[PDB]
Amino acid sequence: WKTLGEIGKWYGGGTPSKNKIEFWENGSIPWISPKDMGRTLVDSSEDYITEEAVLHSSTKLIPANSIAIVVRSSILDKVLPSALIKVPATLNQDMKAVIPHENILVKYIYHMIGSRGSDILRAAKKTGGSVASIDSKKLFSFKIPVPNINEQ
Amino acid sequence: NFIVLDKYIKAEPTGDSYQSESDLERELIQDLRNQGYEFISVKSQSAMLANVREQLQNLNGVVFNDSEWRRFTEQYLDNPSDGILDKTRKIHIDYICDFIFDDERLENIYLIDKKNLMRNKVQIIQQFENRYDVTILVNGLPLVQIELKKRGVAIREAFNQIHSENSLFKYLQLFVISNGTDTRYFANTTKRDKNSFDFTMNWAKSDNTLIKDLKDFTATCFQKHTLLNVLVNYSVFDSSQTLLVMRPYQIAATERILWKIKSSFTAKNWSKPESGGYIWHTTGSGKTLTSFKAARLATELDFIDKVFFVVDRKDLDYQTMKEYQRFSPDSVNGSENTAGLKRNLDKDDNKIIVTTIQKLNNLMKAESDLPVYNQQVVFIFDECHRSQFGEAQKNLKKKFKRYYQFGFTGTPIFPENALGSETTASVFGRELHSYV
Amino acid sequence: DMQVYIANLGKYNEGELVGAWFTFPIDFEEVKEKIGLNDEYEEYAIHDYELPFTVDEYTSIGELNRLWEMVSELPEELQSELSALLTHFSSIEELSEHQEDIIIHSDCDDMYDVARYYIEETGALGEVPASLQNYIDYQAYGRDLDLSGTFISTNHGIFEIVY
Repeated sequence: WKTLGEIGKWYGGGTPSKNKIEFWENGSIPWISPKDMGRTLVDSSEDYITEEAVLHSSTKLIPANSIAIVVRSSILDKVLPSALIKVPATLNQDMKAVIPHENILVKYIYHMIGSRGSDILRAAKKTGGSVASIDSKKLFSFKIPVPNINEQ
Repeated sequence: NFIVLDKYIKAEPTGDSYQSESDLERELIQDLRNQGYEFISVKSQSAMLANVREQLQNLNGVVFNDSEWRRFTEQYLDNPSDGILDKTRKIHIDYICDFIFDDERLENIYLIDKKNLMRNKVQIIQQFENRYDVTILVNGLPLVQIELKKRGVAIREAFNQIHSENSLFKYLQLFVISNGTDTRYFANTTKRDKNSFDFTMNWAKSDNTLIKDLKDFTATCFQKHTLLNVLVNYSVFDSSQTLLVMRPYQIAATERILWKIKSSFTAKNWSKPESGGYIWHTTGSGKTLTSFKAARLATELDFIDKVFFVVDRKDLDYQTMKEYQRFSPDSVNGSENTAGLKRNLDKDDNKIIVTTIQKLNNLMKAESDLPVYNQQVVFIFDECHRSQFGEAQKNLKKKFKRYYQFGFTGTPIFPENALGSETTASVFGRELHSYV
Repeated sequence: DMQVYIANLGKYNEGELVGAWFTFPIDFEEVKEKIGLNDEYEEYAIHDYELPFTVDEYTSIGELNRLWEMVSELPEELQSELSALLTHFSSIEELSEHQEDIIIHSDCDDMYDVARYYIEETGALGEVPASLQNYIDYQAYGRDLDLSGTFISTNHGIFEIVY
């Protein structure tokens, strides 16, 4: 029984300004917004944001086998999005990315969260009736089955 | 020259035994007409308003018809929808009406001329239509109400006895209560226990010589410049709202300060240890109020450019600033740093600057020949030369020259209590005015 | 810049009061030898300061060095408006507990633009038809976002304390 995030240190987010033209106009990092989300096997994004723009982004460069997951107001009614992301990308405040580590297969985390979506929409369900949603705590503090290695 | 007197004038009884209520009225009218006043006869209410549209003519130099006087009477001067508080505000804050003529030009009708106050014409009237009343009526408006009593009505119960039409008697700022042997004065605060004779004021001479009778009180205070300065330049309409009148020793110390400035500027003096001076008013004073009137009358005095009321911070730059924001409109922060204090030295029209001495030393030990040097600058300290001879002061004697360095002390370091620092022998020079 | 004027408990009469400026971190002994003593160890009279927050005149210097770590930990847009965040929180430690919850709108400057961001950019309520896109009230939705959550307005952008 594994608490979430103990599989691997997941990362928060990060966003530049939109008044900064040189940090938004060009570049090559996939800038993942939640309107790009809802898709599976994400290879690129709508915005190819600047590689210099990480200077004022608070974003973290994530590896090429990660999972992307939103935390802002698509849920409280329905099933949460979840994506295999294949490129090192950066995402805004409106979502998060999880990277696993060494105990697993990454598709098992992906489909385990996809299976447990019907309960982790409930796990930190309300958190007020605002735009706010499932927090870091009860998203983080859920325990999942992790079996013997060959049955991943 | 001054307002609070230095010489004891001759006080003699001219009885007229003070068990009456009419002989002291006659004596008071005689003394005021000896002091060059004008007694008219208005046994009515409307003709008093007819006096206003003639005495205000000399003060403003322009001519109303009846039709403009309708507008000026009902919209500005004699609003029925106003009481005592807004009318007092009209006396002290909004004393100018931007009036539109029937010839269609905007001209500024004054009420009390505050710059050159010799033009402000006074008159005297008495009661008409309660008790007995004499009224000094300035420029058509009734301002000072002398109310007279007898010896059987003691000074404590003198106020305690009695506290549209008429609405014109809501311009009264003072109520000089007297009987024939004691005389007290105050402003529009009418509580029983608290606003008794303790909150009212004994007018006095310079140091301690209190005044009780009428004839000496009339010879001292009811001069034109003296009583008009007590009405105008030395009363604060606090935004409580409450009118506050200064103590006579406060006014005397302020006058010595400002006349020292006026006599030092005309003889090209600055940076001298005799060009300064210091005040000892210990406590129970409202040193905030005295320092505020000193700084505020310094700012308009046109000889200077900057006034630094500057203390040492132990929650004082939040406290006294809160006091000066109580005297509502204008005082510039020295908060919060030596970056923006320079912006305050750039700005003007609100020339009172309240900073700490530590931010001043942080400015003066660096920042390379500030451009606010050559201007005439008045310092008002606290913990003055009778409390320190500090390293900031010798930094100041190094850098600045065109300064008038005054200060206040709570307990002076005399030779009698010289345990802490030196005396005042080469910093502020002479003592100016004290109270104990 | 983020400094104090800390001397001295000796000389209560403060005759030529001393002790000018000390940035962070602070030694006890270096300041004590800078300002002297009153033949014993009673010092750190915090008279004047220049800090983004408020501190009392009896605070130990170790608490100042404790607070300086958490103040210097934060980014500059937080450090520019620490009192504005203190208008909702109560301490720098409590701010350090929730230092990632605060969302910063550098782009948005008023509640109309905050509503326009949440609707047009994010699509928090759903898709926006283009013929509907002009006929959407933003002021009433901005007032209800104000009365639902907790928004604070500063010079730079809008700080949003989320739960």
